[PDB]
Amino acid sequence: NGIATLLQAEKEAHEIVSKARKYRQDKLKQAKTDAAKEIDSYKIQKDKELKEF
Amino acid sequence: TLPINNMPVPEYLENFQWQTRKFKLDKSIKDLITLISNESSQLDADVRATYANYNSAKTNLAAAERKKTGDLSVRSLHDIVKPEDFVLNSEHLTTVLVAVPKSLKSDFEKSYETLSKNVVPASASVIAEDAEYVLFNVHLFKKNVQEFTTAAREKKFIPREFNYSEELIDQLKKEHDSAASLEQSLRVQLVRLAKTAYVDVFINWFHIKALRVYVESVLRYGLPPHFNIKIIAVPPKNLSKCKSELIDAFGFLGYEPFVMYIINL
Amino acid sequence: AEKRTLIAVIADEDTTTGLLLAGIGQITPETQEKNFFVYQEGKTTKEEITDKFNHFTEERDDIAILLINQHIAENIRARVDSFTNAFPAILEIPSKDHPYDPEKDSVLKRV
Amino acid sequence: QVNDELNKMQAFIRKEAEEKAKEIQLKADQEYEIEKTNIVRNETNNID
Amino acid sequence: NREQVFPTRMTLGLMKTKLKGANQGYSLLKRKSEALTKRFRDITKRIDDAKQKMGRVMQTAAFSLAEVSYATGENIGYQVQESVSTARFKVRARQENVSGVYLSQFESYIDPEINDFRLTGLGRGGQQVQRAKEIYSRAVETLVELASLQT
Repeated sequence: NGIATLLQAEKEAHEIVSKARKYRQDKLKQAKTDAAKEIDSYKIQKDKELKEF
Repeated sequence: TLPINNMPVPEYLENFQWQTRKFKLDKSIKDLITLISNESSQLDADVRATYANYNSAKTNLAAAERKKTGDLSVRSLHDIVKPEDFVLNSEHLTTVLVAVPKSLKSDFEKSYETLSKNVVPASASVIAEDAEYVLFNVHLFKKNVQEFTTAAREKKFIPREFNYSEELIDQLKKEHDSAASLEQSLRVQLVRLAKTAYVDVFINWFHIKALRVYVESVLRYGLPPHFNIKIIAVPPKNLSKCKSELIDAFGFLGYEPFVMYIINL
Repeated sequence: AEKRTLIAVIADEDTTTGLLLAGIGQITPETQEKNFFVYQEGKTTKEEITDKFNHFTEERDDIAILLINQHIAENIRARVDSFTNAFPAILEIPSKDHPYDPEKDSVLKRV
Repeated sequence: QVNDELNKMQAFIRKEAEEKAKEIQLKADQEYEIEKTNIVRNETNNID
Repeated sequence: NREQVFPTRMTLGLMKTKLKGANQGYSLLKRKSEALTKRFRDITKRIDDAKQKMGRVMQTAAFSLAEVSYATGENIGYQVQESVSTARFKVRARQENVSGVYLSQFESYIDPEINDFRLTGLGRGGQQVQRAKEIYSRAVETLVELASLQT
C-alpha cells in the first residue's frame, strides 16, 4: 500500500541527514587539521629561532 | 477449615459460658458491652472486606476468561490488527488497532482514514470481520496515533496495543495465570475468614445476648437478679406452641413482664 | 532525613480522594505542586505516570512513602522494579475492582 | 486518491527529515568554527 | 594466590595474626548473617501479614468512603483536592537500632494546623464524611506501619 512509500521517503531522507551530519563532522575534523597546520608553521618558525639560538 | 456442619454453635448455645477473651470479667457492664460490640463489628467489617476482595478477584478472573474467549474486543491484539496494515518499524508512523462492532468499526476506520493526520487510507485494512468483532487496522502518523485513538473512542471503538511478532500473547497468558492465582488465593483467604467469622461473630453475638438478658433481668426483678436464666430449644414443629406456653407462664411476673428472648440461629 | 516528612499518592481517583481526605500531603507554595498527584490509570499516559513516579522518587523529593495503586503501578512495573533504593518506600495499594496481588508487589519480589 | 494522499505524506515526512538534515549540517558547521580554535590553540601551547 | 610479602620471621608472625583475625571475623560475620537472616525471615512474615491487613483495610475504607459519597450525593474529590493546602499527616523517620544495623523505621505524626476536612461546606452526610476520614486516618496509620516494615 501507500504506507511503504511514506516510510521509504522518510527513511531515505533520514539516511541523507546522517550523511550530511557525517560529512559536516568530517569537514570539522579537516578544519581542525588545517588549523593545526597553521599552528605547525608557528612551531616551525619557533624551531628555526631555536636553531638560530 | 472445619466444615459448617461440624460447627459447635448449637453446642455452645447449650452452655453459653462466657469467656475471658470476649469480655473481661472485672470490666464494667458498659465497658464490656462496648468492647464486645467493637470487636464483633471489626470482625464483621473484615468479613465484608474479604468478601468484596473475593468478588473483585472473581470479576478479574471473569474479565480474563472473556479476553481469552477470542472476542476481538478483548482478544489478543496480535490477531485484532494485521501486522501489514499496522504501522511498524517506522518512527513517524503508528497504528490505531481500534476494535468495534461492524457499524462502529466502519465509522472508526473512516475517522482514522480522514481525521488522523498522515492517515494514508490505502494502508487501512480490517483483520477481523465479526458482527461485534469487525475491528480494523490503520497506519496513521506517530503523533496522530493519540488523535486517532481519541476519535475511535468517540466512535465507540476500543483501541489495542497491537504489536507484530511480539511477546503480547505470552504476556497475556502470564497475566491470565497470575489473575487466576490471585483469585484462588483471595478465595482461600475469604473462605478461611468466613469460617473463622461464623464462629467468632456468633460467640460475640451470644455474649451480647447474655449481657442483654442479664440487664433485662436486673431491670425487671431488681438487684440482685437471681433469675433462672434458661435456654429452651423448642422443636421446629412446635415453636409457636412453646412461645404461647412461655407467654402464659410468664403472666405471674406481671411485651411480657418476664424477660423473654427469641433467637432463630 | 528531616525534610522527608511527606506522603505521596499516585493511585486512582477514588483512592487519591480518600487519602487526601485522610490528609497525606500538602501543596507546595513555591513549587505550586501537591503530593496528591491524582492520575487515573485509563487517563493520562504511561509516560506521564512514569515521569510523575520518577519525580516523586527522585529529584530530592520530600516524599517518605510513595503510594501507587497496584493497577497504576502495573503499567510502570519496570520503573517500580528499577526503584531499588531503600527510601522512599513504595506500596501497592488495592484499587476498586483491582485487588492487590502478591505477585505484583515489586518490593516483596526481592524475597 | 488514497495513493496521492500517501505520496503527499511521503513528501512531508521526507521534508521534515530534510529540515533536520540542514540543522544537523548547520550545527556541525558551527562546531567546525569552534574546532578551528579549540584543540588547535591547545596544540600551539603544546608546541610552545 | 599469595601476597608479595617479603618472607621474614616478623612477617610470618604478622600474617599468622592476620589469618587468626580473618578467621575470627569470618565466624563473627557468619553468626551475624545468621541472626540477621532470622530477623529477615521474621520481617518477611510480618510483611505478608501486614499485606493481608492492608488488603482488608483498603477495601473497608473504600466502602466507607463510597457510602459517605452516596450519603452526600456527590464525590468529595474536589473538596479534598481544594483542601490540600497543608498536610495533616506526616511521617518522622526514626533510626531505630535493630540488631547491629541502624534500620530506619517511620513514625506517624499529625498537626492541628491542617485539621480542615472536605466535609466543610458539603451540606450533606457530615457524619458519614467524618467516619470516612477517621477510617482513612487509621488506614494511613496502617500503611505507615507497613512502610516502616518494608523499609
